[PDB]
Amino acid sequence: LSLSGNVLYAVNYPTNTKSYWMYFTVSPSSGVSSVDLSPSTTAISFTAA
Amino acid sequence: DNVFTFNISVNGTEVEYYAYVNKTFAFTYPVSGFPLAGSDIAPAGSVIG
Ligand SMILES: *[C@@H]1O[C@H](CO)[C@@H](O[C@@H]2O[C@H](CO[C@H]3O[C@H](CO)[C@@H](O)[C@H](O)[C@@H]3O)[C@@H](O)[C@H](O)[C@H]2NC(C)=O)[C@H](O)[C@H]1NC(C)=O
Repeated sequence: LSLSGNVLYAVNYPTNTKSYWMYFTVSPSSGVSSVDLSPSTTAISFTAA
Repeated sequence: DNVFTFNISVNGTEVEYYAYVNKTFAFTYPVSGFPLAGSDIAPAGSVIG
């Protein structure tokens, strides 16, 4: 997969005390082959180290 | 500590205020073109004192 858009981040602006969502767009890289994205098989990890 | 005075007019009457300053410090405030109240961001075409 390639990141194929900007990464958007939403917060309780302007107060910035609380975090709402992140949105971004992905597509199979260089148009070569299909990707299984079933949520049983695939993981998405998130770390703010 | 350091003291200076300034006058404002209220009900057409001059009111003198005495400002006492503990240490040298700077602050900023909006002068024009600032719709982003709450943010601390000066947008392009804003004017900041
Ligand atoms: C700013 O406000 C002051 C008080 O709010 C005022 O002073 C009062 O005014 C008179 C005395 O005449 C003053 O006038 C000249 C020019 O304004 C001053 O430079 C001068 O030092 C005199 O003080 C008096 O009735 C009253 O007691 C004064 N009060 C105090 C607290 O001083 C100022 O006139 C006014 N303007 C300026 C430029 O300072």
